[PDB]
Amino acid sequence: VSKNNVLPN
Amino acid sequence: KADPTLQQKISQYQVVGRKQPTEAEPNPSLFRMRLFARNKVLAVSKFWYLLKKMKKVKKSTGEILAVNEIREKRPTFVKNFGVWLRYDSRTGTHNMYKEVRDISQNGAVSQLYAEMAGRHRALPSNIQIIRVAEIKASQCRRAHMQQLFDSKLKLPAIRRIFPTPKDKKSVFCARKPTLFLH
Amino acid sequence: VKRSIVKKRVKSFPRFQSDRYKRVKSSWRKPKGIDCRVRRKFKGTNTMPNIGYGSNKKTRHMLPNGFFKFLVSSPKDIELLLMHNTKFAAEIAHNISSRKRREILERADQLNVLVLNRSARL
Amino acid sequence: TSFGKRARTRQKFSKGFRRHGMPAVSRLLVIHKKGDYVDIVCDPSVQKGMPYSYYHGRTGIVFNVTQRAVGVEVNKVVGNRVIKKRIHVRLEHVRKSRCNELFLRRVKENDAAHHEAHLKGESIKTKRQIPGPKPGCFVSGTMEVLEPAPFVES
Amino acid sequence: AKSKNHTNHNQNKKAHRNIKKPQRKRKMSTKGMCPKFLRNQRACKRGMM
Amino acid sequence: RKERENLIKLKREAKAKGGFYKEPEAKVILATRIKGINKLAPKPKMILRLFRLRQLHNAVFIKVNKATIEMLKAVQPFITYGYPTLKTIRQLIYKRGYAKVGKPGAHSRIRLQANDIVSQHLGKYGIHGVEDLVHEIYTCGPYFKQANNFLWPFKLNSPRKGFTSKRHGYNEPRKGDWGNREEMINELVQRMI
Amino acid sequence: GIDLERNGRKKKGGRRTVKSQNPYLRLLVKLYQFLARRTNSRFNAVVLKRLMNPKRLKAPMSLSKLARHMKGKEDHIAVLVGSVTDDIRMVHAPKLTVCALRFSETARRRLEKAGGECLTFDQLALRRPKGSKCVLLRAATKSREADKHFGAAPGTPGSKARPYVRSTGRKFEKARGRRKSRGYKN
Amino acid sequence: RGQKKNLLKNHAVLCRVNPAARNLKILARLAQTEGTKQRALVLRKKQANREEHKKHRQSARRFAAEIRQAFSDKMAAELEAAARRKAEEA
RNA sequence: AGGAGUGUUCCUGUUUCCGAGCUCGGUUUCUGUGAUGCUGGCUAUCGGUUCCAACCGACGUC
RNA sequence: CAAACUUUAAAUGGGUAAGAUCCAGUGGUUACUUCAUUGAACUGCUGGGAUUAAUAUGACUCCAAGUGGGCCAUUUUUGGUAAGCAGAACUGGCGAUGAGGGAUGCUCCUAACGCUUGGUUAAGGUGCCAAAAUGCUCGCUCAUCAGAUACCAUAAAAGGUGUUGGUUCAUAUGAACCAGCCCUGAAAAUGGAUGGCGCUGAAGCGGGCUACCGAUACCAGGCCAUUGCUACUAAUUAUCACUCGACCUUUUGUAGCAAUGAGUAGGAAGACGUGGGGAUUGUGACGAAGCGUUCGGCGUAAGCCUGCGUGGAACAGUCUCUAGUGCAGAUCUUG
Repeated sequence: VSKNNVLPN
Repeated sequence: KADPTLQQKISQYQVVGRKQPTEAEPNPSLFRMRLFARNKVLAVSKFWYLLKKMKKVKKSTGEILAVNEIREKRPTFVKNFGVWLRYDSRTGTHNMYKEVRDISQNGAVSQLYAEMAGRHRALPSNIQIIRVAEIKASQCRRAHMQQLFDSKLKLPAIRRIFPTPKDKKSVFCARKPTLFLH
Repeated sequence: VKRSIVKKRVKSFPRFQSDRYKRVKSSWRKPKGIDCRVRRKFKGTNTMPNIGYGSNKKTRHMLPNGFFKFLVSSPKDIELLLMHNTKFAAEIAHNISSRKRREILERADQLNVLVLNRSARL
Repeated sequence: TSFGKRARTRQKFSKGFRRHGMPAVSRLLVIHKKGDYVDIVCDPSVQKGMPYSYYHGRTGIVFNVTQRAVGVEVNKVVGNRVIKKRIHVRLEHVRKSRCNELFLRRVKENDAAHHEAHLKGESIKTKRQIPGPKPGCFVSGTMEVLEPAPFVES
Repeated sequence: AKSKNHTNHNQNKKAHRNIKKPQRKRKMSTKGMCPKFLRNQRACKRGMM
Repeated sequence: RKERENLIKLKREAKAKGGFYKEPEAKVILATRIKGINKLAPKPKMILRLFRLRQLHNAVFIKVNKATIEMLKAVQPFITYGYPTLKTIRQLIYKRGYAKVGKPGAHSRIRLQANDIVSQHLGKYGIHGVEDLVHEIYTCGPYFKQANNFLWPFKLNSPRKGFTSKRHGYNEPRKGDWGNREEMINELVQRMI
Repeated sequence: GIDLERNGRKKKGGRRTVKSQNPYLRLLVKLYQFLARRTNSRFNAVVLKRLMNPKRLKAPMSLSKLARHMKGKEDHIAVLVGSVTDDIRMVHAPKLTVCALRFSETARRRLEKAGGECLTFDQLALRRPKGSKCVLLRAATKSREADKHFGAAPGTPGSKARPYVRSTGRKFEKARGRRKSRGYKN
Repeated sequence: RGQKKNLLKNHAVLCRVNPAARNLKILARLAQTEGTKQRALVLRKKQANREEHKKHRQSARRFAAEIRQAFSDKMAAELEAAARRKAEEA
């Protein structure tokens, strides 16, 4: 988890 | 054509500044000082340094009017000089009185910075020559001056090492040289 | 053409320690090693290629003769070098027969076009 | 170290010498219209509404006037950027700035100077002149001859 | 295995590499002004429509 | 010629009185850069960019205010400056004179071969010929700022007989270099051409 | 050996050429860079740049917005370096005279029926080389899904940025941060 | 661009820039030489000075004295101050 | 500086001397922007690929 | 006398302001404010003003890498007997960086690097090694361990009737004090270091004065690349005096002008090469692929082309699509 992305799922 | 190599490039300069006018204090009192230096510029530098010790004045608060060059009157003939000076040793300050002999005051002060550095290791920065008066032969108090005085003085040339003009010089010669000469 | 010809280098740029080891071939590779002397540019070592060494725009790909080579396969492909004969010298290819050389070489002389290979296969 | 609202204040927030006791009444009768410069000096005598220590001695623009306070916009470097920060503060801790007052005088004379030409064709080009080089005159008075000084120990 | 606690070295040099000043704007922003005051600026603006 | 002769007659006349003629202080100076790029504090680095002294052995004509003096205090030991003369100004603009030409962004630096380059750019202000620059710099006219910033800063070669010692001032009796020489920069710069 | 910033040699940020391999768009630019260089009018210089833009700046203007920019100025040719879409909400389409890169086939039917000319950019050159009595327009650039997300980053005090979230409704980013009852509002 | 041509030296390329330069060259050249049109103005202005040199040369030596007197008096006055401090303290 | 050409008609320079009030106009020869000019050796040198000598240089990764 | 005292109080630094986002005059809006068209803020109109100190100068949004062990130097400075020790402040370097000097040295000095022809210097030097002075000119020094160039590769207290000057007293001589060079103080283990040889009318120590030598720095010029600016269609741009001749552009380009050019981690751009697919142009039993080679050539380079020999059956150019696509290293794997 880095940067502004969607939290992965 | 006149040989540059013998002398240092000292020239004597008079300087005159005056502080600076103000609304409190108009028409100030004027100054004057004889100095020795390389140049017309470097005299003014030395003027403001010395005047800073005497009186509450600076280069910013001051104004300079004239830088007159002075020379000898008659530079043809030989004369005695009693130089007064001070310098700064690694301990402290000492006043001296040296006596030098040359055709000019410029020639004396060139000869003195050589002499003073050579003996006392006094740097150019520390020395400040206070006044350079002309002296009569029956006045110099130093023994190395007195031997020279008197007419009919003679000096034999002893051990004649000639500085050959370049091109004259050769690495090998035949004969082996002759130094007593005669 | 034939203008003056100035080269900057005549030496190649051989690969660092191509001399030492036979596994390292002479084809240039930039040394990317952190401690390497060649990339760090000490004196008395292999020179690197810069764009600095680039030859003139007028005289790039120019032969010793004066021409630019334009290499050629069939009899049909020499006709292309008809109006550019002064400018271009034709190199007959690697692969070509003894028969088809002597058709090319003979057709070239009809066209007044120089052929580089000559006495190519006899 | 230690961080508190008033850490290292000591000398900074000291009232002064022989300056103790509360604010005078004439300093408390100053008016501050919004769009006006003010230097934030905090006096420790009043502990109500005193600004943080960093803002002490900072000039800035009045944006608000609360009943018993003055909103001042000051500006503050944070590494890469200035940022305009909005700090309310009690009336006693604000001074009137005097930084603008040459410019405020200047415009009244300067705008009136350009105005009054009209038909003479203005083009005055009104401008301050920085005092550079002086021109020359003759000067004469009483003199003194100085020389350099011999050393004395004392 | 310490190690250095803190440093300001190369921070002024980093900041000055890019110290941006906010662009000036006409008409002052009203965030943090009095609610009583800003009520009467709405009632003011309504009355001239 | 006439103002040179008229300068003498003043300070002869005042000398005949009793007093001394305080001369007019010099309105233009001529800076030259002496120490190079590396190892410079960030305030001295700024000032040298404001004088357009961006590399070694670069001249620039620069005006005398109180402001422009107090800049030069900060830079002194990277700089040798002083007062030009009509010989050295003529020699700079004829021999080494280039001129900057274009919009903000790119100016081109063009050689002064004809007056028509000077004419189109400075024909607002008078200043049609190359010789009218030399007046405007030497006198310091009303349009000095325009005429100076027209000239791309001068690119002088290294002085024929060398420097003495770029550590030390031109003052001091080690005969160094940095600092201001009131007139003697003229003797330097005539070798750097 | 110069004290120069970047020793520039400083580049220009904007696009310097056409990126499309679309041959019609290339020939459009060759026209309008002959016409920009030679004619002197600033209209053609701007149209040249806007032709080279990427897709998100060539954004579609509706027929109903194109009415209301062109409302007082009915006579003038309505230029748009961009596409033109039909507005379905618009009942009676105003006639106009539009130029644009591309009309959708509804908007071409709706203008042409309503008594209303529908030009290409090469036709606009023949009528109006200078751009004399034209109206440049462009659709709003910052009006799309993607540009809602940009700015101050959603969990910072007084931003209006959308978060990147997989799904809508409660159970997704509505608790700690968004309520005062869950830790903090921000 | 073939070459950028020289000012000061050359001649055709010079006299485009400063068109007065042709005549000021002939002024200084002919005023040296014994072509007598301009050489008369030089020798007249030299002798007009040279008489005025002999005019003030009385006052020139008076400036040399005005210096040397003033510092020789200070030279004398300073040494008498050194004499008094030896006497008064002892 | 170099594949030809014609030639100064315009242009700047230097120059013949005629008139107008140091400055401008008209006129004749000469030279530039429009200059490469004369001459010799070799038809093997020049040049190139290889190996060798000499003077100076030259002691992957965390 | 005071880091945890202060009446007073510097330098160097820090804030704000220096007009077109301005100034004044006059009317309106308002639940605010006033005792009150009194104010306040915002607005309409009407004047006044174009850069109102110096100098220089064109000035958001998105996406993402690497990095989060640092070390050194001058000045400031805390712990410590001190440390090539530990911890800070400001700036500059090294790291990421060569070139010339300091004999030799990551950090000192000069000075920052495209390929080069000529000229000039910097720091630093000129007896020989070693390019340039056994140059010129004036002092001091004799060492039975002389001395010899910043950082730097150690020296002190205390002495000297060794010598060279100075300061100040006392009768020619006699004291006292000061500071130059030299000597004493000055002891370590392989054989050894002003870098060496050596040097004493220096080739030593402290000064002068000319010229010279000395960088990839500075200056003018030629070529290569980058960035920026110009100019290119009633398409015969054709060389900026004018005809013929030869090169010359495919604006996803050419031609012209100017300035610029170091680089690890990292980012981006254009090329070179390999195995297959599609399209197209071809080579080959009169000899394809591969291999070898001082026959060679072209390109800055990756690489490409080609003579001769061997070889004996298939291969290549161009535009596109695709990937099990480039090796010196892994105590790599197999031989």
